[PDB]
Amino acid sequence: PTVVGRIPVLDVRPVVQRGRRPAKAVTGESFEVSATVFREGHDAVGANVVLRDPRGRPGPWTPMRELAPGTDRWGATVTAGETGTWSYTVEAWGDPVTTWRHHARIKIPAGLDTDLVLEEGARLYERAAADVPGREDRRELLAAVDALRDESRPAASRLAAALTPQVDAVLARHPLRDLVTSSDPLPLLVERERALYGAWYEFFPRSEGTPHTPHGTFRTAARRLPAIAAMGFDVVYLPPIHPIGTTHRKGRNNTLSATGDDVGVPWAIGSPEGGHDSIHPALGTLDDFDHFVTEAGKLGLEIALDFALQCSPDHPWVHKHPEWFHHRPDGTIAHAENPPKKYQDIYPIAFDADPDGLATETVRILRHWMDHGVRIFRVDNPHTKPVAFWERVIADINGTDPDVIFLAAAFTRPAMMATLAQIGFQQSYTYFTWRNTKQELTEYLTELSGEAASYMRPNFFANTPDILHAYLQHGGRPAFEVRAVLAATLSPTWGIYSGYELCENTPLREGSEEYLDSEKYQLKPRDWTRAAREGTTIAPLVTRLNTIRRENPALRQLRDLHFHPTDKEEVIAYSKRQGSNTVLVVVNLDPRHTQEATVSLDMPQLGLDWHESVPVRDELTGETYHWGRANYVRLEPGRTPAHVCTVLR
Amino acid sequence: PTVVGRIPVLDVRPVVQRGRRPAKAVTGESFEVSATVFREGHDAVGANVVLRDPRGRPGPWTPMRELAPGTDRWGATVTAGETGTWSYTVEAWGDPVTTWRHHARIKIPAGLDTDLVLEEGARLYERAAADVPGREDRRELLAAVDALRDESRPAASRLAAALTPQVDAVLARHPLRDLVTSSDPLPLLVERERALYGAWYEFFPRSEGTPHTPHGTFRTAARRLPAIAAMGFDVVYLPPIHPIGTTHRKGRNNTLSATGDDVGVPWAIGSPEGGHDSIHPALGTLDDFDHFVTEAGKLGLEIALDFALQCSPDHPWVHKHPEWFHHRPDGTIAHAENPPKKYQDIYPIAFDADPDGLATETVRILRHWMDHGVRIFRVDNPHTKPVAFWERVIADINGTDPDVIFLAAAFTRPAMMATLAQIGFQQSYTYFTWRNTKQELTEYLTELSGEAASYMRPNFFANTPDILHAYLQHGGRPAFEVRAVLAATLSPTWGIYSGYELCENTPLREGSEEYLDSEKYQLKPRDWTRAAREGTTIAPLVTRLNTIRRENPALRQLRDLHFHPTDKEEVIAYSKRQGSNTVLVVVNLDPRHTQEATVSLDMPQLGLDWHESVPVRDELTGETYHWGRANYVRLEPGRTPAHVCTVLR
Ligand SMILES: OC[C@H]1O[C@H](O[C@H]2[C@H](O)[C@@H](O)[C@@H](O[C@H]3[C@H](O)[C@@H](O)[C@@H](O[C@H]4[C@H](O)[C@@H](O)[C@@H](O[C@H]5[C@H](O)[C@@H](O)[C@@H](O[C@H]6[C@H](O)[C@@H](O)[C@@H](O[C@H]7[C@H](O)[C@@H](O)[C@@H](O[C@H]8[C@H](O)[C@@H](O)[C@@H](O)O[C@@H]8CO)O[C@@H]7CO)O[C@@H]6CO)O[C@@H]5CO)O[C@@H]4CO)O[C@@H]3CO)O[C@@H]2CO)[C@H](O)[C@@H](O)[C@@H]1O
Ligand SMILES: OC[C@H]1O[C@H](O[C@H]2[C@H](O)[C@@H](O)[C@@H](O[C@H]3[C@H](O)[C@@H](O)[C@@H](O[C@H]4[C@H](O)[C@@H](O)[C@@H](O[C@H]5[C@H](O)[C@@H](O)[C@@H](O[C@H]6[C@H](O)[C@@H](O)[C@@H](O[C@H]7[C@H](O)[C@@H](O)[C@@H](O[C@H]8[C@H](O)[C@@H](O)[C@@H](O)O[C@@H]8CO)O[C@@H]7CO)O[C@@H]6CO)O[C@@H]5CO)O[C@@H]4CO)O[C@@H]3CO)O[C@@H]2CO)[C@H](O)[C@@H](O)[C@@H]1O
Ligand SMILES: OC[C@H]1O[C@H](O[C@H]2[C@H](O)[C@@H](O)[C@@H](O[C@H]3[C@H](O)[C@@H](O)[C@@H](O[C@H]4[C@H](O)[C@@H](O)[C@@H](O[C@H]5[C@H](O)[C@@H](O)[C@@H](O)O[C@@H]5CO)O[C@@H]4CO)O[C@@H]3CO)O[C@@H]2CO)[C@H](O)[C@@H](O)[C@@H]1O
Ligand SMILES: OC[C@H]1O[C@H](O[C@H]2[C@H](O)[C@@H](O)[C@@H](O[C@H]3[C@H](O)[C@@H](O)[C@@H](O[C@H]4[C@H](O)[C@@H](O)[C@@H](O[C@H]5[C@H](O)[C@@H](O)[C@@H](O)O[C@@H]5CO)O[C@@H]4CO)O[C@@H]3CO)O[C@@H]2CO)[C@H](O)[C@@H](O)[C@@H]1O
Repeated sequence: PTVVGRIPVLDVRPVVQRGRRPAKAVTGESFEVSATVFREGHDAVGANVVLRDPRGRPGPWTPMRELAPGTDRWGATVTAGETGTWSYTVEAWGDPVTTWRHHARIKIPAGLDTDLVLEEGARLYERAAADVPGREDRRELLAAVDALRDESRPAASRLAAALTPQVDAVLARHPLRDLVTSSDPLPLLVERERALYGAWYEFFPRSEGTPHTPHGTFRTAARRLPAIAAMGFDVVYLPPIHPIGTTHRKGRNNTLSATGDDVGVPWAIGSPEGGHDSIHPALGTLDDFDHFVTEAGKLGLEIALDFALQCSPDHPWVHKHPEWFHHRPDGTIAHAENPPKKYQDIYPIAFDADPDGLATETVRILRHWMDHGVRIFRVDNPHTKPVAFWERVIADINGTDPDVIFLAAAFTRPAMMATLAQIGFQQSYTYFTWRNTKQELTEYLTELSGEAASYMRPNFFANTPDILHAYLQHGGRPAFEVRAVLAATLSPTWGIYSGYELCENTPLREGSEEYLDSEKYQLKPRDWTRAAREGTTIAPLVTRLNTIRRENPALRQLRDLHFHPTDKEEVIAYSKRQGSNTVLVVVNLDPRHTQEATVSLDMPQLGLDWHESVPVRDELTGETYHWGRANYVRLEPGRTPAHVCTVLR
Repeated sequence: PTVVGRIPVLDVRPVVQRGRRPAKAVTGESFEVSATVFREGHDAVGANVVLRDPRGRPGPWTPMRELAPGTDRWGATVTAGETGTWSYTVEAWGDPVTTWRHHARIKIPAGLDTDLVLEEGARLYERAAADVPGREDRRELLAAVDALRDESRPAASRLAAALTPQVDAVLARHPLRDLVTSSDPLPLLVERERALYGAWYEFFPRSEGTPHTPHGTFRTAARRLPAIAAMGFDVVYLPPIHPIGTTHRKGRNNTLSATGDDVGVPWAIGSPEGGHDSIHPALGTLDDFDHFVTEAGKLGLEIALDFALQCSPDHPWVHKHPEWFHHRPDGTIAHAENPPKKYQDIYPIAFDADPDGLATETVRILRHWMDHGVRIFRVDNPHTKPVAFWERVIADINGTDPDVIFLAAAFTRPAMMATLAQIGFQQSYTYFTWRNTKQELTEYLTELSGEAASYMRPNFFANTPDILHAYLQHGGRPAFEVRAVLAATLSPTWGIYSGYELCENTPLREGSEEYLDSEKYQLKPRDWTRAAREGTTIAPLVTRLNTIRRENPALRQLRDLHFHPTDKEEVIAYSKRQGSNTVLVVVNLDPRHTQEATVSLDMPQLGLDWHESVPVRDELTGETYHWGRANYVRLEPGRTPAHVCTVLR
């Protein structure tokens, strides 16, 4: 054998860990398959992509084209259908017909060996007619052959009866392919839509209580579901819903000692009342939780539970499974860390005494919540448990229930982030919150929509309970408006944590990214009705952004994204496309000062002529503009954070 | 079974075609094995490279280090030994001792759990002690244990007894590795020194004739070998030495019809007198060729024959193997093309009718010349024959005779260039002659000495019989000096085509890269004795450059190469190192004007202090300067084309 085939087809992308892990897509998503294709000598090559479904059935005729001249890099867009494990192949081939046309264009006019050239022609077109399975098509070609060999017609007459648009059509569909050479198949995992596209809202059920009973239940917190659905959200992420430990319970504002009333941190999971398969008694029963899930579902909301593989000192596991913890010479267990942060209320799990026991128990727990309608898990600190443990766990869960989605909350270095996504995590948190300037956003979104999109699906939370960026702190409401526009338009999945709507931005101290009086360590009742009444919420903008995403397919995908130059540091501009839907966004990143700029659009990228003018509608205002290659914009913080425009087609 | 191991070790490099083709090296050559290595949580990792020889014998302990902070990318240098197929593997592991130290360096001056910390170290050093081979080493580790355990001593002195330089050495040589995890082995092909390092000289034997017999023989051409070996060359590249066709034979200066005594083009191989297994009858007999080869060897020169797989119309193959050519509808064979260069004197070979017979015959022809001591083949136009043909042919020949070296004369696009080298070509012609400015040289050499060094070895011909670059046309002798120093010092393999010495630079016409009165179409007698008598030759400089190369191991390798800044655009600087040998080179690229500039060196990159001084010797002159951080140079065309300095230590 030989590594290289007759016509070289090499370095097929996408590829993840050299073929050992699947590339990713979701139902309905288009992406580029590419390859290096070329041949010996000067004759033309062609190439096509053969995408195959889980039962092995090939997709449609999908020809490729060289992506830039002289590079020998070929590409074509493919689209994924039903969920499951697909494969894709690039077929490369000599294209004698393009070759002969190239020569027949020059030699026939300038006079050289004409009878010979046309007869070389007729034999190609005759070989073309055999592989063609339709009879009306086949006759269209045998007409060109007889016209090529008809020596009573002059030279340019016999030539041009082979170069009609009528014949182009047949050969564009069934071309003559020499020396078909095939790459080895690469794997593609196609998952459900929600893996890539959705809006997420995080809240603490315990905060939504009553005057007589401050600690909310599932029954009381259900009253927020209608409002969350009215904002356009699809997923509700709940922090841990299990009993909370008492030993070393943290107090308000992350203090070491709890008072009597203090509720502790949901992440300090476990007490005598139960562990990860239990409900905090103050939240209600498993029955109340089913009713919450049922109400959520009737409003089009899925529930995502936090899975945090750690324990308070009171978790049953501490006595039932001591071997799942590292003990020091004196018997004690070191509390968890993530420096310079210390988690004095919890123990980390050790995996090397009993990995099998731990995988078995973990998938048992997940299967429990899956039985009760939870098909999404937000996995806490996955980067502090082994990578292979998650690879096993996710493989096991998806083996039986491929619809389950796991989101890696991996705020960590790039290698681990990438690796977690590559071993099966459906979505990932990202560096979004720490990308605020134009350069930062452009660089990073260029990275996420590029190569990374074959293994990572980003979830852009503009805030979290642990992340209030200095941009939001210093810039106030105009800043919240900017980051929501940015989050919802740059990623097909975005989210907020309750209170973002109210522009809560008081930090614990200057230089921190923690909230003052954080909800992690206390009940936090909010006057939602008063904020609506007095207009001190951005819930309308949030609602509007989700409607725009729901109405424009371009915003429900990731990979088609392009940045257009403006002439101000503070004004950034980008576009996204999907079929006939084009969305064009311009954002002022200055939350204190009005900016005016000229956005110089890159018209070929919008599928347009440079000299063209096209109507757009700002979906944030309903106002219509006429824009082309060079457009004045004026953006005033408070009043207009951005223009979010559809191209009227 | 998980793809990912316990301690992730990922994306091991070098790698060629995803592990389906070997990376390359030569005996004595050092290169970097790298990998992405990290683990879950905050604890430290270590890693090492296990290079295995062709019998499986592992190499020495070879620990890696993180190459830049926060990247998780680790590397170490390895050195290839005897020839054959080797393998390499990266081992990654938990480094508990480093982890304990970082925790203890903090927790002991604090006072936080000191008896408990020091017992944890004692127990680690106990484990470390068990795995050590040496008696003296195990005693040193068990001493540090008792010092850690001695509760009557203060905390800082118990710890200090485990942090000594004496213990550090033991553990760096024999460390305690948790959870050892291995990459899958990658293949390395190790070839003879000559594949990477050597000086090449091309000449046409027929031009070394007599007054009474103008057409040179192998007997007369042997008398040119001593001057070639005195110039310090290692290889003699001869154009095709076979009989030459008469049908469509070309005349002088590439005209279509030859006169009665025109000698034709050597590459138009074949007459009734023989094919690629025969000697041109004007060159002598097979026996004369053996005498020639022997005379070459006696002077330390190896012979490289041109292998051009093509035919004159009079080549026996035309009638014997008709299926080895492409025939038009009238039975005529179209002459070869490489547009706009027409080759009217030859036919190209077609490969898809009888590939087995073509391969069989090609290896037979190659084996014939190998029986007569030809161990190197300069393969003409490899990019016009199928890639898989050369893969097959090279695999065949190297399977019995691994010392045979194939050099790819592929002046073509990047993707084919690279692919040829990756499928087995030991050496590759390059874009060197079209890289004349500082920006061009730096960019290209950065490319050739980085990632492509794992599959391609460059041969820098400053000229060929097809390439007289304008730099040399417009530059005169000073330009010949510049390009010779550049070629000899930037690649461990370089060469020249005869006449380069004499500063032959008249082109066929303005804007061509062909020689006037090109030696391809005529006898080109050269009065070597006269040019030496008169000094109209750079043979002294050539001798000197090769001698410098023979005495500085830095110039006999490719991959260690760094460029240092200068403030003139016309002056380029670079260093190369190998063990304790370091060669600094500064070249004036201006052939017409005298140039002065400040060379600002990158002193860390030479293994030196920023505030350091170092004695250098320009080996071109014998002069000695004292250079440091910033250095004045004055380079005068004619007198001083460059400085080629060594570092005296
Ligand atoms: O009851 C228990 C418990 O409950 C709660 O706690 C829980 C939380 O509620 C829960 O959500 C969860 O949160 C924790 C989370 O899981 C942890 O991972 C942890 O994350 C935080 C980090 O600890 C913290 O440091 C920070 O980190 C982020 C940085 O601040 C950002 O700036 C950002 O940094 C990344 C860069 O953006 C990115 O570019 C890349 O950087 C690389 C560079 O590009 C590259 O050049 C190179 O840099 C070099 C330089 O070039 C060189 O010159 C020189 O300076 O070195 C550098 C590098 O050393 O390399 C760079 C890579 O290193 O990557 C950067 C990533 O490092 O992102 C950082 C990470 O996202 O914020 C994190 C998020 O908050 O802590 C979370 C909070 O606890 O789990 C908790 C436990 O269950 C309560 O809160 C508790 O009180 C309670 O006890
Ligand atoms: O008896 C028979 C016969 O005998 C003799 O002939 C024989 C000879 O004696 C023998 O030695 C042998 O020689 C021939 C050789 O084998 C042939 O291949 C042929 O080679 C010559 C070429 O025909 C000729 O064109 C030329 O080519 C070189 C260029 O001049 C250089 O400029 C250089 O170009 C390369 C670039 O340097 C490099 O960067 C790369 O460029 C790519 C870019 O990097 C990339 O960005 C992209 O560019 C885009 C741009 O982005 C875009 O904006 C826009 O501009 O488009 C471009 C792309 O179009 O892509 C670029 C390309 O992919 O590659 C460039 C080249 O591809 O290098 C060129 C090649 O090295 O010189 C060649 C060397 O001579 O001809 C030789 C001579 O015949 O075999 C002969 C046959 O046996 C006698 O001589 C005969 O008379 C006799 O009949
Ligand atoms: O298209 C979306 C846009 O629609 C509406 O804009 C209209 C404007 O309200 C209206 O005034 C008009 O725009 C005129 C503008 O009135 C006029 O003054 C002139 O603008 C000048 C600035 O006055 C001048 O300071 C300077 O400003 C920038 C410059 O743009 C920038 O390129 C760089 O050089 O810095 C300068 C200083 O910061 O130059 C500009 C012109 O380049 O010309 C404008 C041309 O139209 O008409 C607009 C509709 O066509 C909405 O009001 C607005 O909110 C929406 O964004
Ligand atoms: O190191 C290799 C070098 O060694 C020997 O050079 C020595 C000289 O022979 C010796 O005279 C001395 O050099 C003096 C120089 O004579 C003196 O004129 C001065 O040079 C000035 C220039 O006059 C001035 O035009 C300017 O030149 C450059 C500048 O360097 C550059 O950075 C940029 O700004 O462009 C300018 C315009 O061309 O500045 C320089 C000084 O920076 O000072 C020199 C100080 O050394 O010492 C030399 C070192 O030993 C050999 O003789 C010589 O052949 C070798 O090349």
